[PDB]
Amino acid sequence: MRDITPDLCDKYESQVTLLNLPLQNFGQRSAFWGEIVTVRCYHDNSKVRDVLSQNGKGKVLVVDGHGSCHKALMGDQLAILAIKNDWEGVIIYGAVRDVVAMSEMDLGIKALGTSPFKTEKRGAGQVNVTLTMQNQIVEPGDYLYADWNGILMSETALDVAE
Repeated sequence: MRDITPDLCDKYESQVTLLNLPLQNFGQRSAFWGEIVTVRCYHDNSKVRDVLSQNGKGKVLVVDGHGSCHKALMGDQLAILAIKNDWEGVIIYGAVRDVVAMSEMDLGIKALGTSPFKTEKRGAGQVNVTLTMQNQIVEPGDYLYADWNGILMSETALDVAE
């Protein structure tokens, strides 16, 4: 796959904002982009599963798990569901698990780290609310473009050469 953020910054410089988080790459797809859908939750991935069961074509799910890596918010089963529902990728401010299975999956996946522990689903969490991670705002409805070079946010959809 090819790099996409450098071309975006050079062409749409004034309309892009870097989202600066210390994330790692875990999916087979190194680049992914789309409209942002958000989830805010804490040691409970109920809403992560609810959202990923929805149609994700042209969307990127961004999950504010409060930066906690004590438990994983996404495993290989949720990644398989996101794929079946055509999600472009998922960004987890928190931990993921089953990283060897994720490396060969057709989904863009970035996350803060890993944790072999799963969460207890209790229906807690919020969907499509404004997020604040590392003092940076992330708005549902905006657009996000991510690759190994970084992540860029825009208010309107940008043309991606590819």
